[PDB]
Amino acid sequence: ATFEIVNRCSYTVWAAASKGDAALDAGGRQLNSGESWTINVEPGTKGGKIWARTDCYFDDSGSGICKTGDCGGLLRCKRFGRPPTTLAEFSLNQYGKDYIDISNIKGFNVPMDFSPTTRGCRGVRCAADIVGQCPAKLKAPGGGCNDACTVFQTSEYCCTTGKCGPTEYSRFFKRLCPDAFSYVLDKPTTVTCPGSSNYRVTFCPTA
Repeated sequence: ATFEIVNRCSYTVWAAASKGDAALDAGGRQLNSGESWTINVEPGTKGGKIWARTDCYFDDSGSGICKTGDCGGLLRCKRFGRPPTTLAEFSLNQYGKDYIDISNIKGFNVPMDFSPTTRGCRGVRCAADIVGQCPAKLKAPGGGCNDACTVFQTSEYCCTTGKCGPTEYSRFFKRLCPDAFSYVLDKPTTVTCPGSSNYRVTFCPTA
């Protein structure tokens, strides 16, 4: 499946793509403002994610640090990134179908649209200014808006027992972005697409 990742933000981002224990495609690449990077993701990929990382420094071997979404200091991500990270999440060819969503469960750094480029389903988007409006206690001094699990490490925010409810913090993300997951048991905003669809992830789709 092809995912065209487009950076419409006015700042550089370093895109990242991983299924948690492996890179997808090259796993990561710099995207200056306006640049598009097309990756290939193997059919059947389950629990894949794409995100942006901000304010990265890498040396000549691809080792360094990002202020958001850092994936163990690598340019080419092999593992998931450090919160806060707005997440494009997908499982492809799962019994005939693809499933996509956007999640704020690991916080928010960059606004995102995640849409099919082929027929048969709608895209999802979380493009509101969550960083500017972020509650004081969730603001990440590094940049971005942390989820409450990351900040407070409770059973209730992290949904550790499988039995949690919405919270004042989850409701803030859900208010600004109704179409993204705001906590682990949120009512699903997953979109079912035809198996083997292709997609585009656009950072800052409205700015």
